[PDB]
Amino acid sequence: DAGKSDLDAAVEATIPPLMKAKDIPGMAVAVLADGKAHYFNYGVASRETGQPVTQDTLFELGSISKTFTGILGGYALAQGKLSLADKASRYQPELKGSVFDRVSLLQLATYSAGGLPLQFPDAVAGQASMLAYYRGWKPDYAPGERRLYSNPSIGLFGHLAARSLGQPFDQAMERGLLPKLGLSHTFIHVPEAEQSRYAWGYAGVLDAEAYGIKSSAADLLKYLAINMSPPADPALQRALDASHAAYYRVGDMRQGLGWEGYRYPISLERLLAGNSNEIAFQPQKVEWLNPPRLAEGDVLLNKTGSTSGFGAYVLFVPARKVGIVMLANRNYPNAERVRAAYRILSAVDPSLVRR
Ligand SMILES: [Cl-]
Repeated sequence: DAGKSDLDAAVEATIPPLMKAKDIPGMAVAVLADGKAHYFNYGVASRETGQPVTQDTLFELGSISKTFTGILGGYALAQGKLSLADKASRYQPELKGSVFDRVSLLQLATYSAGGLPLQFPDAVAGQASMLAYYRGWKPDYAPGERRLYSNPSIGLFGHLAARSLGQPFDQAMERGLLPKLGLSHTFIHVPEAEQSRYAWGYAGVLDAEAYGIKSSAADLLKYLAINMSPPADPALQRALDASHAAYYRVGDMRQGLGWEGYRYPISLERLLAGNSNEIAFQPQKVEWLNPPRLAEGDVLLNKTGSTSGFGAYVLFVPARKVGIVMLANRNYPNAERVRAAYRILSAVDPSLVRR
């Protein structure tokens, strides 16, 4: 009962002040701890209608979509349909003859192919211009030398993973992986029957792979629970493990497939640094791990996600069986997401305040 009281106080001390400071219209917060889900809902899904936020309200997840894409790539790996060390052009003949004869799937997944940019140039408006862009791309760095956070990079990874499974990505995701995970309120395209619970935001080549998932706080908390306590299917267990593994380090940050991890307990300063614009928008030197590490020691895994009108954050700590979901319909600074989540996590885990 002491832990639940602490959790309640931490949410009350963090979320209302954040929403007031940043004029956030609505937030759904969900915390998993001690085997119980706790939901904290604030404000409105729409300023125009006054519809209240609930744990079933759908929000845009932005780049948290990249963690789903990483698990899909892990699933193709688990089924022997791809290998992370394979060259990208092996999975798309139209890429043969380009630099992607020399870039690995692992490099695409981890934004380290050689300087693929944050977003596609506007010259890319569909499949044919997308292929022409990749075929004509000239790297700024040798493969594996620098991390530059990139939608074209992990987007191509997800596209090729879907090809290895014999399906368009949207089909492999919405009609393959999400049903296998049991997520019935997680979507690339929000169906007509759920539009009434779809929040409004306040301020698309490979968009599904890179930023297109929508979900509720309840479904995303179930997703975190699945990431910590995997379902029975062995291919899914291996897919989840592959997405969580550490392939390289950037300082304290451990790059997975979509997921980003930290040895735990971790200080707030290091978690802020790892989620900073500096690390996102500048090329970073990395230290590759051989082999990749699925850590025995404690790890915290997280991901920020944003769109024009939405701001989301998730984190979980498998050893503690704690997950935190924060979904908002305004794109407010990532550092404030991390700070709030850290205060909530500190109230649930005494090993953290003790530092
Ligand atoms: Cl949609």
